[PDB]
Amino acid sequence: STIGKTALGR
Amino acid sequence: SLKHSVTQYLEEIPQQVQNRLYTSPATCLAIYRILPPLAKFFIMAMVFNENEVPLLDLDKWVNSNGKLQFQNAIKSMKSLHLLIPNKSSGTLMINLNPTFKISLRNALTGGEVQNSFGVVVEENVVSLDLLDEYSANKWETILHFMVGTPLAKIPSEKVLNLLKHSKLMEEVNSTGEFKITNEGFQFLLQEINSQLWTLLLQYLKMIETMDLVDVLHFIFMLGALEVGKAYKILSETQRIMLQDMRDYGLVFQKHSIFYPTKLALMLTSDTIPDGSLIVETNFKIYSYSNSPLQIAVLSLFVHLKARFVNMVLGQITRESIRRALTNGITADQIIAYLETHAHPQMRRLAEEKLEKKLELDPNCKEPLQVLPPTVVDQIRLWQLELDRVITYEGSLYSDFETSQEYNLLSKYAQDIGVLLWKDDKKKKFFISKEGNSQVLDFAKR
Amino acid sequence: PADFVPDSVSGMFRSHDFSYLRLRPDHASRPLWISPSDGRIILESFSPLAEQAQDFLVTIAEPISRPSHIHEYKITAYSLYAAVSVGLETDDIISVLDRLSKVPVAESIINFIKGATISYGKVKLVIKHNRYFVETTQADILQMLLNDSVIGVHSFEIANESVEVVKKRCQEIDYPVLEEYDFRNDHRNPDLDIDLKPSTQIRPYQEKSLSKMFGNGRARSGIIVLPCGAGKTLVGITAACTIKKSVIVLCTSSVSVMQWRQQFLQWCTLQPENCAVFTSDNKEMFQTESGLVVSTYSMVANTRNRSHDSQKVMDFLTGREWGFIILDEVHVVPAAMFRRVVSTIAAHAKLGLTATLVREDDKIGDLNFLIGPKLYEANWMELSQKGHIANVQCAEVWCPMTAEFYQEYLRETARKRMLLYIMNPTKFQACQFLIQYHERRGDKIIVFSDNVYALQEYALKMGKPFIYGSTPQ
Amino acid sequence: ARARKGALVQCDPSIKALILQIDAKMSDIVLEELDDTHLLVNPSKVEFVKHELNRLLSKNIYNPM
Ligand SMILES: Nc1ncnc2c1ncn2[C@@H]1O[C@H](COP(=O)(O)OP(=O)(O)O)[C@@H](O)[C@H]1O
Ligand code: BEF
Repeated sequence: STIGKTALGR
Repeated sequence: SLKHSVTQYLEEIPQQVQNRLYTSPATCLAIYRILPPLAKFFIMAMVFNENEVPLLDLDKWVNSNGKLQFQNAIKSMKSLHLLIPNKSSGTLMINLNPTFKISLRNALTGGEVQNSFGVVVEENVVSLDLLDEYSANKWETILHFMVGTPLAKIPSEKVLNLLKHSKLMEEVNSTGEFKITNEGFQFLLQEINSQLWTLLLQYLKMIETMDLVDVLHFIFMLGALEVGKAYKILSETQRIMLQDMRDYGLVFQKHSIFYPTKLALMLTSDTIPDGSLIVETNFKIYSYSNSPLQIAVLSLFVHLKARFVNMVLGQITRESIRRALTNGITADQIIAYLETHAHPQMRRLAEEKLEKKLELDPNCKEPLQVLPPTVVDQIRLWQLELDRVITYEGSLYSDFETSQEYNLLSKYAQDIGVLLWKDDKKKKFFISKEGNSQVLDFAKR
Repeated sequence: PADFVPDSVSGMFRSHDFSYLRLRPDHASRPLWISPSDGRIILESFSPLAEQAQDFLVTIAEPISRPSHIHEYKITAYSLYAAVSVGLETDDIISVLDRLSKVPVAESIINFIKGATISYGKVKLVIKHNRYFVETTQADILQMLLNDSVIGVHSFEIANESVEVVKKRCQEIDYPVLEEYDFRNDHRNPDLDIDLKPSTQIRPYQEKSLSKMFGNGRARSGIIVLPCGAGKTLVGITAACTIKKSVIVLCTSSVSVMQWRQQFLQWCTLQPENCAVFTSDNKEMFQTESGLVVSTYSMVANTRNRSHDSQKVMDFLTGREWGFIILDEVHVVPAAMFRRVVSTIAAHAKLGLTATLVREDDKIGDLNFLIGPKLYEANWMELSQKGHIANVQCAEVWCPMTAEFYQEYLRETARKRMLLYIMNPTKFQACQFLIQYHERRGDKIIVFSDNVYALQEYALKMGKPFIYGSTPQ
Repeated sequence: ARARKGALVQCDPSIKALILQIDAKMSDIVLEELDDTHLLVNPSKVEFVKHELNRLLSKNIYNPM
């Protein structure tokens, strides 16, 4: 479950 | 945490009071049971011999493997001042407390005990019909009022005063209401034994000017008493204390004789399920519980939709989770409640899922999650939604004559942990309101 | 609810507390809880008698939600109207409901079942030489139907266009109509001898769906709901091959229409000579006595402008009295104009095949008087765990809108805001990463997009083929 | 050497833009822009911007009845 990880992007 | 909590309280008490606390064997027989197994082994050895035993002799008993346990046992035994270290003739001799020693000897060998365990009126009452009903209802009232569910008969001011004065159930006159807190849900998450010790421990700290030892002479003695029998009536402080204890569902009184209850014996030592619930991927809840306590606590973070005699069915929603979070209930506690109150069907299916995962690849051992991960993720995400906007109270510092001064003041704020943001280019920084005065004072000097 | 003390927590349940009734001694075995007010049914799928009820419940109650463990059904008028057709009377429903319920069935629920379960079985609509006769088996009905304000052994004619009125009228009045076909005794319509070749393997749920249709021996008109990819095509083929009469198929696409003919040829012994595909490309019709037509709604529901080539074919369809109609994707038949085909085309049996039976408007219920009740439904997870359909790990990626794009989203209106949040670069990156990751895994990917401008932009950026409405077949 | 009482708002681009829009409609909200993740806001408006922003975000969330 990937909640706390930083958001995706460039 | 049970023995840890009771032991921890007994350590902080000054030594001068511990010596007086061991005069009554009833208390000694209770404090003896809480120590680690090795501590009890050594204590029993020293009780019957009137001599002094060197510490090295105690060390010889323990095997090499169990050497670590010998450190905790001696530390815990010395903290309560039960074991007095006397050094003479070049040897660190070890002896047992004379008052503790005599009390234990009296308890085991049936010596004069000064009614430490009480007396018997030999007028028994029915345990199942009355004692179970009385304290279950009395304990039900305090928990119902704790959960916030409406209830007809509110408890007396004594426990109400205790509830508010504790971290449990924060209240505000401006709000005009009482609501549960982070520790509140934790308290409701604890077994009956610890649920009772929290209130009794808080009562111990609340009282002022009633001796501290007397309030312990009653609680520990109350454990010695056996349910379903009479005990005639003791210290003066133990009278009002007895009536005060009557409001927590510990002792039942017809109106000269008091009767301990199931919870009274539940204090000394330890000892489909009701409360088990099913959570689906549709965010539904089906609780196999018939008890207003469980229903009320479920209502903290569940939108109840209907009930039957055997079960209760509701739905998890954003409104309910937000309502619980606003009260200080952490999502980690919520999932703990769901996991520890999970239906056997969820456990069996989760085990099968793990078995299939290990069947294909036994290299990795995935954690056994009883309930679906989507619900946990959604609950945590809603917690993040509450944490989206971040705001601090403080001041912004600007218009610095010199970079040195800006770095000096900002670095000082960082050192004392009151700096929240800074920018070297603009020579600006923001510090919390808590550290404002310290930064101002440092600036002047 | 007499002399029943409320509980201190009863306030949280607003008139929904059902503790006024007591639990039966055999609660541990019985799997059903029944809501005396809302009609909801809670089913334990992990207890004995779970399977015996999972099919009985599907007949009398439409399913609301069927998660892993605890299923939730609900009894409504239409669900009962679906169960009343296949040889079911009030007594059987009440008996089983009581026998499966942990709690006694309340009087309110009994009242609801009694009201709607007695209507079935006294009016029959028959067709003869493209003429529709509302034939009734008793004389008393004349004083009801002929005296009805809307209408207009005894049998009387009725306008073909007016079928959609009387059938709905029959619902309001006591007796609703049933469309049953005794294809065994029908000799006037030329037969077509087609059968399933031995290589076929009729799966269990397909047999169950057909049994709910041919249970009595006369084909019932209705709807069959099976998950996507469950094999609804073979269900329709089997129905055509067992009725053994001229059949017409309506499908809402040109690619899909081509799919049906290839499937019909492959699974049964339908000779190619008797199959005619009426699409925008080719319009020739079979001249053999009995044959098959696979067409589309757009080519059959049109009213104003039909070409000369497409006018002869439509007359060919209308002139003959067909024996079976297969409405693929029947969730679109109750639309404003598509429903007209159900009236114009003459047929004694109507079947509906759709994985999803839902629409935004309230026209879904109109299917009852257009083609009949819902015969059978199938679970999705049940077929998934049995290997009949694939398992899918559904996911929802959160691509946070970049700062630059987001600012415009605030000011722009609703209609353009859509194009704005469909083309944010982060979505391009996520799609590109997933495509590369799954392609390395040897997977065949499909990228859907209702917006065509984004579809073309994505395709030309990634050098991949794309399809949209302007594409020749 | 100059102190200025206020509230330091830490947030992400999306929340930052919404606060700016609220500040444009009501001028007093934002006292100063610090960085792409920090804003200085008026103390009296902290309890209002926090409450108003949730109302705006409620449109993006589908609450079933
Ligand atoms: N009994 C069966 N034997 C073999 N293949 C089958 C069977 N039933 C269905 N299929 C296959 O399932 C797939 C989907 O069939 P289709 O009729 O298009 O499903 P639906 O119309 O329900 O979406 C096709 O590849 C078809 O050949
Ligand atoms: F994809 Be199928 F026609 F449900």
